[PDB]
Amino acid sequence: LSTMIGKGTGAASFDEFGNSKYQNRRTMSSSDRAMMNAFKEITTMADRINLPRNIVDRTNNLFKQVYEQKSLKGRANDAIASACLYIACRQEGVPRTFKEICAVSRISKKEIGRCFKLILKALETSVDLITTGDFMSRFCSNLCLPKQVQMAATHIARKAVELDLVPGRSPISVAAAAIYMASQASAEKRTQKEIGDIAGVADVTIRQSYRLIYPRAPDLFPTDFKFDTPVDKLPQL
Amino acid sequence: AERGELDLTGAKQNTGVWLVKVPKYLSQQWAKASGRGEVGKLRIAKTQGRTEVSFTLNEDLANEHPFVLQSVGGQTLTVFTESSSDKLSLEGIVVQRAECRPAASENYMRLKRLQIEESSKPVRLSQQLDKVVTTNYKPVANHQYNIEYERKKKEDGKRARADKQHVLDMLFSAFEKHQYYNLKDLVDITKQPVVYLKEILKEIGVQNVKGIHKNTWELKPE
Amino acid sequence: QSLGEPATQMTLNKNVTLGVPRLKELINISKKPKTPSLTV
Amino acid sequence: WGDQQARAGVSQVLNRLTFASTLSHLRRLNSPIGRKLAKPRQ
DNA sequence: GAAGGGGGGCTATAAAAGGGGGTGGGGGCGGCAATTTTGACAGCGAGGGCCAG
RNA sequence: ACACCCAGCC
DNA sequence: CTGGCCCTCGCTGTCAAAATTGCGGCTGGGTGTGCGCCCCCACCCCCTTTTATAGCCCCCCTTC
Repeated sequence: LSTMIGKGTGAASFDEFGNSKYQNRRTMSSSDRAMMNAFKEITTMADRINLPRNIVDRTNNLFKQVYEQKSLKGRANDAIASACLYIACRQEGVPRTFKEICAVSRISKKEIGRCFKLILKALETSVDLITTGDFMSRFCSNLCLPKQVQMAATHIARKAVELDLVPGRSPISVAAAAIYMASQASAEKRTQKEIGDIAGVADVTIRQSYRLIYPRAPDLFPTDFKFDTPVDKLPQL
Repeated sequence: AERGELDLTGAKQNTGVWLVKVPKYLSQQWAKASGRGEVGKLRIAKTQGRTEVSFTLNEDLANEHPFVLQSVGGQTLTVFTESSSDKLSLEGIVVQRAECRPAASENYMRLKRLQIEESSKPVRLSQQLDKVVTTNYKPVANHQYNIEYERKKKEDGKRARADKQHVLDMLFSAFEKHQYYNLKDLVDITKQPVVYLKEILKEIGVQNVKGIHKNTWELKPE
Repeated sequence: QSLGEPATQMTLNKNVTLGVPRLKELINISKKPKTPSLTV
Repeated sequence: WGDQQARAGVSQVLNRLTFASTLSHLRRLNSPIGRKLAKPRQ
């Protein structure tokens, strides 16, 4: 409960030498100012990847809960904010990869991961496991691929995960391999560099995921899909 | 005889020179000649009661410019010279002013259009993208500057705690070098842990309050 | 009310000021008039 | 019109009661004179 | 000199040692238009002192 | 609330 | 003691400028919105070692 002092209007407002005798001496707490700095940084972070305002509100809620619960005083507020943004994105059913939140933060993957682990421990809550499906609409749309390719990639990644073709591979890597090996089946083609730089995976990760997913090529595609390229014409790395 | 003296032999001789204003195309053509020696000729005819002046362009340079004379008494126009030897001399005084105009009227507007088009080559206006840009904010495990800073920090390492005598030796060199000091610069020079520096400085040094910037430490034992 | 009701119908503007401006001129002091005159 | 002593009413909700109303609103001019001073109104 | 390949580091946990360094939390230093009021100025009065009376 | 427009009747 | 004259000075009227308050009456819509620097003091994290585990990824090597 505080109010500001406006700009000077006349001679009485000013002092002998070019300065106003009343100034904006705010009475904010260190705590309120530090958490307002953090909300302002969260909004800047979220607008970088065009997150909707509801995710920002959820992130603010999680940040306030962590900052009142007071168990992570030693970690930078910007790392706690990044981890909160990751948790909020994951809770809404639209998760972002750790490297995606890293790209819009000064905080590394190491540090945001540790803060995420510690926030989950502190709040005594849990989050759903990411499926190679949620990371599909974005990783595709950004690569500019048709809608039939959306369905092909979603179905094929889901089927590959379902029958346990790929042991222990991260969902990002399986999703990216699905995008690669569903893109060549259509007219629109995408090289390794684009998919790697747009999904965060290295060339060696996508190459060995491709070589693992290749042998079960025809049984994994959807039945009703236009084979612009023959199944046997996919190039093996 | 002096460096700043202006030589006035030209004025004493009353040498009269001609000031001519020419468009850009003629000057550009003359420059393109690479100083071959000749670029054109000038024809001056005098009738019983009138004077005609014109410039004939060289046929080789291309692969009739009438001249108009103006008043001279409005201003005193002269010219001086400055050389690499810092010697100032006056070549002379302008006796007549000349204006060069193109004979062509309608077709010369095409050359004006070409000149305007050339002048509008480097001006920039915003473009339009068919597809939204997605190459930015690309996911990455860590930023380049961050990993560079950690590599530097782990190559250099932490500043190692030393014995009292050797840090005191740096302190001695310090207040031999300069009377007053700032805590940060002392830390940088000594390359010692900040708590250990404060512990070894409080025993001998004292903090003096100043009304100008901030309170600071004093290296003098007394 | 009886003196203010005609005021709503009168218009604005030798020149002699009349109408609402003269009513303002009259009900105030107005130490400086608008169009002084003397009917001598 | 400025940062969040500035002009107000520069932007208005488009009038969608009639097509003539929309056209008239899209072709409007405003004078910043305060709302006194009969000369600019003429 | 681009592409694929191999070797090796990075990532998470686990206890513990001691201390440096990073991070927060203090934390003090830093528009018309008539009215109203007040002042600034130009001026003027009566009286003092001087000289005379 | 608060603010700003627009509009109706004189 | 009495009277004529010019002086510093006290007081006044007069002009001027800064400062001041109000500016019709009802009504109906809609639409938007809510420090700051630099320093000093406590507290926590990482520095390091160990080892298992595996996917991921950088770097160097090699191929043609």
